[PDB]
Amino acid sequence: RALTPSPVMVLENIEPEIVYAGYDSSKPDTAENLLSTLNRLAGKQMIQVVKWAKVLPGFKNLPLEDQITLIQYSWMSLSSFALSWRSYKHTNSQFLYFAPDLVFNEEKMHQSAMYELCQGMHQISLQFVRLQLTFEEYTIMKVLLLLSTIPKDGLKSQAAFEEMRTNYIKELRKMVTKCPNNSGQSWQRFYQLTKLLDSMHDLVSDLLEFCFYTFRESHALKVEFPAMLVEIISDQLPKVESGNAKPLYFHRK
Amino acid sequence: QQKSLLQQLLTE
Ligand SMILES: C[C@]12C[C@H](O)[C@H]3[C@@H](CCC4=CC(=O)CC[C@@]43C)[C@@H]1CC[C@@H]2C(=O)CO
Repeated sequence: RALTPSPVMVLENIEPEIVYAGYDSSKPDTAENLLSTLNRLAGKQMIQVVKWAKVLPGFKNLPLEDQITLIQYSWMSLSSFALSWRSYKHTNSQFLYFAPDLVFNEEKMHQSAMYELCQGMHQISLQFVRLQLTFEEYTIMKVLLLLSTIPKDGLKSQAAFEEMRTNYIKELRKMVTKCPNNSGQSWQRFYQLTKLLDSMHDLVSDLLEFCFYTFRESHALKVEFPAMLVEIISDQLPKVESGNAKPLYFHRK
Repeated sequence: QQKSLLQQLLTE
């Protein structure tokens, strides 16, 4: 025998690769152009996200309806978390790396008409640097975000979901023991990481509020949304605004 | 149902 491999290696394998925004820095940085570009970018990342989720250990066994529900509830969280990861790995969290050809500095944050939201997402990137987050921890946390919110009345296969989520939590516990050592700095790190996952709920709440607004006012604001997002948001918005969503917390729940 | 990008991608 040798080691007892975890899905971690598998997760690293299915990890989607960078997608370009197709942005041209020479044209005007209007809010219309920036947000429309960002929404089209999201559409492309989303295809990768679904492809990624489809082969996830455990998640792949959930019924189609629960997989769709989970993805529609967590897409913003996944997108934002991945943004902070890229910002961390590519710029040491000095900028918001939406894509290799679309990196936001303070100036673009103001022109996007999303300044405060960009700051919130940036703060997560800052945490990644303060903790020197590892790719291993990151991939498991991504899965945990996918499993971070369910319907108020639970899923179709709730019990199976709870077992899968528990396993991924234990998995994170395994990883948090790796990177460091010194029992102390593992008990502590696991706490900080799960506390960070919880903070994603508040951030996503603000992100979604702005998202639903621009979606509703899409025509008057001239903010385009790709078919991929139109479908997801059209389904997600009604549920979220009616209080059907139930965020799962690790702490202060 | 018919179509739905999410459904397609998950069963492609
Ligand atoms: C959805 C928004 C545009 C775009 O979609 C962003 C999203 C924030 C998270 C995110 C990270 C990415 O790497 C690409 C796209 C994207 C997923 C943004 C929050 C509000 C903003 C808008 O509401 C513009 O209409």
